Amino acid sequence: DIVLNPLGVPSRMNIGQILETHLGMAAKGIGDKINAMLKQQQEVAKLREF
Amino acid sequence: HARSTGSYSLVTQQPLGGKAQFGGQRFGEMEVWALEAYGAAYTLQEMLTVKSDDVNGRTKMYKNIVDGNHQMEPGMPESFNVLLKEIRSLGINIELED
Amino acid sequence: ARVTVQDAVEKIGNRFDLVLVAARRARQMQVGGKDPLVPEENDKTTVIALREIEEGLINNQILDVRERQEQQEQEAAEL
Amino acid sequence: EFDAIKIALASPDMIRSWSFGEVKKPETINYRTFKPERDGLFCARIFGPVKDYECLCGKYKRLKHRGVICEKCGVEVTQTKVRRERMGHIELASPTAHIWFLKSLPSRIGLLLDMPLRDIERVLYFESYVVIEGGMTNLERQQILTEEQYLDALEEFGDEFDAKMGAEAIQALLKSMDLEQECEQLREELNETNSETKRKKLTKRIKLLEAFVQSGNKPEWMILTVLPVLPPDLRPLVPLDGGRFATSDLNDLYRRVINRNNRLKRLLDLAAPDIIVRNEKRMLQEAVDALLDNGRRGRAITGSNKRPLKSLADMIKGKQGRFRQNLLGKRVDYSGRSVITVGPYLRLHQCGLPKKMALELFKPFIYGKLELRGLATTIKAAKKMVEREEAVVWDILDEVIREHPVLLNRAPTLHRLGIQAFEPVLIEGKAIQLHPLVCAAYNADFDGDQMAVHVPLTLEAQLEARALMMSTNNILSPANGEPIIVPSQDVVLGLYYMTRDCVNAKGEGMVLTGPKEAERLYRSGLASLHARVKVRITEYEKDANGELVAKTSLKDTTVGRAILWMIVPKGLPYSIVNQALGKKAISKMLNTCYRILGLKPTVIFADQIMYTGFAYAARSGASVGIDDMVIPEKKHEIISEAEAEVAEIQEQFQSGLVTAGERYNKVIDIWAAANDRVSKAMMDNLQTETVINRDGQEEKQVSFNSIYMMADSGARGSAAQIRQLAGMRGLMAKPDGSIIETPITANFREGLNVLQYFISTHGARKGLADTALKTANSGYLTRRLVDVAQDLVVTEDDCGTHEGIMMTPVIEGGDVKEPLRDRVLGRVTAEDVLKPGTADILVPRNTLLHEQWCDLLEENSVDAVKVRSVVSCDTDFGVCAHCYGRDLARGHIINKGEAIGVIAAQSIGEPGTQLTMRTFHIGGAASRAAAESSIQVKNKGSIKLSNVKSVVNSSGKLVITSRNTELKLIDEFGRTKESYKVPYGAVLAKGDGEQVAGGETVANWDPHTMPVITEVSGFVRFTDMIDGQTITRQTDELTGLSSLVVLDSAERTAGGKDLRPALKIVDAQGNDVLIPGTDMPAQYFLPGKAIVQLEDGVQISSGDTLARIPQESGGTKDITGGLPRVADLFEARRPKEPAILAEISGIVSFGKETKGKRRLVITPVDGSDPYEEMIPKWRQLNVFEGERVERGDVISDGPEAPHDILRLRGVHAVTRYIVNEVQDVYRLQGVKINDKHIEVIVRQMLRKATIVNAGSSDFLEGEQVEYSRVKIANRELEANGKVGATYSRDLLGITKASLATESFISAASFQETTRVLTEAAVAGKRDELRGLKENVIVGRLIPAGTGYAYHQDRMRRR
Amino acid sequence: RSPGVFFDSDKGKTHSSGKVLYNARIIPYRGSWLDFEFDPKDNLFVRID
RNA sequence: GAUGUGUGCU
DNA sequence: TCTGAATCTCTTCCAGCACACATCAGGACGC
DNA sequence: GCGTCCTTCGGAAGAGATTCAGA
Ligand SMILES: [Mg+2]
Ligand SMILES: [Zn+2]
Ligand SMILES: [Zn+2]
Repeated sequence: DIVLNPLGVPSRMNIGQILETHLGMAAKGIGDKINAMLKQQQEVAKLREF
Repeated sequence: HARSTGSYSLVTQQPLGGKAQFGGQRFGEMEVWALEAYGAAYTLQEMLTVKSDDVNGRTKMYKNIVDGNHQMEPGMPESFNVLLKEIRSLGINIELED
Repeated sequence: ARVTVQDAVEKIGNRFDLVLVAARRARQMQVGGKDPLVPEENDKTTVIALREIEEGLINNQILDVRERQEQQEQEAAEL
Repeated sequence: EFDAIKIALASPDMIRSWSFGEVKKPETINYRTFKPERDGLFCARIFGPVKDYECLCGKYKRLKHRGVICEKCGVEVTQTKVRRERMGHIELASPTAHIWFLKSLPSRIGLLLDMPLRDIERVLYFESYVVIEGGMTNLERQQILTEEQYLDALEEFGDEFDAKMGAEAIQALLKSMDLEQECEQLREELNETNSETKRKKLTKRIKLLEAFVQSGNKPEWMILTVLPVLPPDLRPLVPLDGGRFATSDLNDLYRRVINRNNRLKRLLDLAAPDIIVRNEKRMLQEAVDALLDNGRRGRAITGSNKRPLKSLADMIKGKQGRFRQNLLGKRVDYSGRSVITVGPYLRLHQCGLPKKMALELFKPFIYGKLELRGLATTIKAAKKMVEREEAVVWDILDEVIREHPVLLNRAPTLHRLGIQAFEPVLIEGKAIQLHPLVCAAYNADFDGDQMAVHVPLTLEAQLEARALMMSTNNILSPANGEPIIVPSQDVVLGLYYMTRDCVNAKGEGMVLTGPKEAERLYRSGLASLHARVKVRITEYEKDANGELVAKTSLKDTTVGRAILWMIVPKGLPYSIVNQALGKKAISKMLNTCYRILGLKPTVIFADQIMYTGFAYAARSGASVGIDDMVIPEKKHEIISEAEAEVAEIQEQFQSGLVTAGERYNKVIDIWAAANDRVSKAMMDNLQTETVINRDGQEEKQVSFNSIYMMADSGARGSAAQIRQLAGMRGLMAKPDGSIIETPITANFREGLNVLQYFISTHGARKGLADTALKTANSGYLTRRLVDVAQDLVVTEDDCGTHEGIMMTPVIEGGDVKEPLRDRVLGRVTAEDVLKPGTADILVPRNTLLHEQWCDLLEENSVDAVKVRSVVSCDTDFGVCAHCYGRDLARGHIINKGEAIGVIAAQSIGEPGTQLTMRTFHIGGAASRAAAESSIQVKNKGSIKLSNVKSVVNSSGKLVITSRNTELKLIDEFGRTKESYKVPYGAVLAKGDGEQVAGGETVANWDPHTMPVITEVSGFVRFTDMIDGQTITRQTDELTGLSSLVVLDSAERTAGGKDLRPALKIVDAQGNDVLIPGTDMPAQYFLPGKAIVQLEDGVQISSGDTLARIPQESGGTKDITGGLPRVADLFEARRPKEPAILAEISGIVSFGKETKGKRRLVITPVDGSDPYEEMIPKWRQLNVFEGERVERGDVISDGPEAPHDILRLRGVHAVTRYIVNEVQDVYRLQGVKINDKHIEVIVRQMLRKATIVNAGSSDFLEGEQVEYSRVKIANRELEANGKVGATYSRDLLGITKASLATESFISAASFQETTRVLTEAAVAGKRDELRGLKENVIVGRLIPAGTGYAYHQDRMRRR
Repeated sequence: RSPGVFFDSDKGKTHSSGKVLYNARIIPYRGSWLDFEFDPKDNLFVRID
């Protein structure tokens, strides 16, 4: 959805954006796993475990 | 924002300031230095007379531009007449010499 | 049909007299009915004046002598 | 039309001549039907009719009655625009003092009547009397009497003897004063007196009197009798919503003045008691003084909410006056404003105007073309058609905009490249696209900033925009010969990723048959971009006389370099892309391409470089993750070791071995040691620690770590940022200057504690505030520089002089700071240089040293040349082209008629502003140097010392015992290759005459704790030092050893001020020891903050540390703190402790001892000997009674004053000193400025010359008159047989050198408008509209560029 | 600044010789000020407003 | 039109 | 006790452009 | 509502006015 510029990270040391990027990628991965396990009808056991 | 020939101020016949009213961007004191550095005298002369304080030259330039003719006949900025009157309002006497 | 004018500056070497010469020529080509000596390519008068400068057949001396021979022809045309 | 402007005082007759009526009622518009009152401030009878061509009563309505005057109300009918060109006047009841000529410092009335300002003000505000025409009494014409003394005068001298008060008394004094008799009496007094202070006072008064007599002015005109009023339309009362009116201030002040004047006139006829009418006259005087210049008195009057309203002077002076707000800079039609975006598809000469903005900008052109094509009929129809935005107005807009350039200007226009001209390209949107290359020149990022687009209207403006201001003609920075359109931060990364090799490939050993085949191979996915191949290439070369001869070979390169070579123009050697192209490499590539091929191939090359950088940067995906910032593994180990050392030192502190001094110093130093070890481990693990397989075994290479890639390429980042990301952050100090004991050991790859972040916030906030509230001074410096040098233009071609300054490479402590090539490129030489085949010339006398000749001198290893300089030029009112040098924006001589004085001022003034608005880009790091302590000679060669005084020590080695010692290394060839500036107290390993091998010291010293090391041995007795009064003594009771600390001028006792702490040396018999060869006793003064660990009456050696002094040399040394130095040099402030020089050469001696301070007399061997100077007893005089001193030799030590250098060592020495100091300040920050600009500013500083003797000329004796007039007068007189006038060049700072110019308009528009206009009006000065600011103000063509020809024709027509 | 008394320093640049003065400002919540301060000649000068 | 506040890019 | 040198006091200066909003204009008294 | 009217708080530098001290 958006293509930023890498060179804006090292000169102005706001490394928090890259860590937020990685953490948001992990969060969206968890959300995608939940959405995949919820799209095909699966019982509450697998969802609760995950 | 952009501004062609529009509305002008009252005390000095300059274009208004701002986007709310139809106003033109200020050609500041630093930009005049940059125009002098290039040596562009005609550009500077049009910048401070014919699209600015001058009244008769401004209308003549407008007619020339919508006449097919790119030519300016500037007079004197009205902000200089304002300065002369404001100095003469004191005890000083400043005037032009033939 | 014009990007930079370095060669035209080489033709008349002041870079300030070039502006005045091109202004005189372009004003003659715009207000006056005078015709360009090079084939115009849907360009403005200033670009054509600069290009005629770079073609070599125009300068301040040439403009003055052309204007003066036109003036003497005009004076003789009164009869 | 006209050619000059004259300014003088206004007589009441002239004021009545200006006026058309006399306002006598304080009635504005009547809060009713918007009609002027009968005789009010707005009056149709006096100024003019309100509506156009309509009489106020309404008896006439059309032009058919123009010129006639009505009968019922008597308002003449004409255009309504005469309401802003016709003034009135107020007949004041009593005379009133003009505040400008009362409080201008000096008060003109004050030194014209020879009275103090207090007495004249007391008279002028009705609190004392003054005596005019005392007569047969003992009261003088200038004596001041109070109320009771006037009562005594009336009872004791109740004759016709008169003594008035108020403004009328001063008017009578001025009117009844003769000027010629007073002037000749002052001449007699000056010629008969002998002192200097009264001489200055009398010459000031006689200057004022001669100015008054010469002009047509009158002293009695300073007191107002008629007060003119501003025209109504220049102080408009605009009606708003409601019955009220605008909060006008001039109208309110006029209301107050007219009310008070009418009240005074009423009371004059009512025969009111003298006290009441006196008070009312005082109130009228105060009101008039408030109208003229409000706030010049004690308290200013205010209209509402205690806001001081603006008087007439308040709208002529200041930043919001008619000069700096409406004349020097104006709001401008055909202008636009919007946000900018990139759009890298453009070319170097194009920008993107929004389609809905160019319709508004080029609107009259659209009207004209529509009327030409017949689609419209009148202006109204075309206007309606355009605002309706039909289907054909876009097809007409594409014709008015085809080749009509526009000017894109960013808001802070620091240097002249901030305004450039682009050919527009219409786009759909609302953002002005801007070519990515020119962002460096504009300093325009794309994070929300806007640019202003202007439309050149006339034909000449378009031709100037295309020929001068087009971006394709601005590829060279006017500040220095470096290119300004350099790839920045993405093209650099693209060309660095493309032109780089790793030891492996998709296909490595394959051999290619051309760059085209290399591109075909890469795009097909058959070989990686970083292969190591042997491609066959054809590199052209123009080594002949402009002929391109090709040579094909087979070079070992990469695929990426072969691809990039395809866009390089024919004419460049191939050893320009066959490397790892960073940013300096690309800049040098563009510079060489511009110097070799020209301008058009350079523009084409820049566009192709940008395209192929963007493409192959996108095809690389050079991201940045969190694994790229690799923290070195040996980081917490270093932290543990350093913390163990810190704990050991902390424990030792409690043992008493180390105090809270050296312990703090060593703990800071060991933390810094750990910092550099961690950073070195990080930067050794980051780049070379990348094991890759050769396909036979492993080996190392340069890393592809993306952080290191964009740090090495020079795209964005530096060593500091990578150190703060992967290593440790550093030592963030406190705002006061105390470095924090525990530096931040965490970086922005791990976290930061709740406390380390708060520590960093101090530095971050100071770095953010420094920009915001300290770019003002750096932007005021450039304004002063522009205003002092606005009137400099190249008005000749060759002044024809053999003079000039000497240029040599600058080496004062390290390697080559700037080689000769940088310091001499593009500057015309003055004398034939000689190779080491001397008496054989190498260059002609007046040849421009361009690039070829400038490397033709490095081949011959030339060390010094004499080149023509701006400061030493000879032409009048200008600078000849040859005396200037290269244009620095084009590769040739500067063309005649160019305003170099502004190109110099902007170039000097915006490394400062740019680097102070960018301070917080690096954060808040100190960036302090290492404060080195050893001198290691780099090359092998002879050693030579100049003006160094060294002594013998216990070990027999020479030790520095001078303050201005200079160590220089000279190689075996015979040239200076290295120099060193060692401090006082430096020990030496080798001396003079013998060569020193490389890798050993020649000079060692301790930077801290400078000593007072002696030269002769003997016992010590403390002279003029007693405990408590001048020194504080502390003694340990165990060992009983004394320890004393000296005091400064602060805590020194009032009775102890005359006490001078020092040290004297005595022998065993108590006699005074002597230095060998001299008779000066060993009286070594002890400066402040000195710590002495020695005892009284002990034996010492010769050359031992007598005392130790802290140096307190701690500072960031950024361009924020580090640029009052530039302003100090330019304004030329005398330093706090100036170094005393010698005024005259000859034999030196000493005169009257202890005349308050020591005295020294210099007696020439042959000439007269009147010179004696009283040297203060502070510092040691380096000259004794056995040497001969030449003028310019330093009697004392310390910083030089940039007036003594000019007076004694000449003009070349002072201009070289200023250039060297300013250039050192700038080079400390890494910014580059060519010295021509600083020399130009120096020349503009040197324009006032003081006359010594008039000779045969017409100049005065001590007058400070402009240098050009003196020079032309001397050239005219010496052409005949008469003798000239001897002068003396004076140095004025850029503020005073601008205030004291010939044209009063420039000084009035620059600074101190009141003090300049008052002096010009008193002196009756006559402007000439000579420079550039005057013509800008008036509204004419400047005599600078394309208008220089017009101004030359105008001058030659008369 | 809270009403009360603040003994400032005016350190450094005053007197152009290095002698640091001392001042004692008495700021009330409402009313006039009572600035006490020293002199380079060791004299106490009251300064009302 | 002038003040007062807030904000953007240097 | 005349007169340079030091000191005290008053004035001038402190960036460039732009945008948004609000408030103001005599308010105190006579009718 | 219409309408006629009489705080203090920076700092740096420079000029120009006063005072010191000293021969
Ligand atoms: Mg920005
Ligand atoms: Zn009438
Ligand atoms: Zn010259």
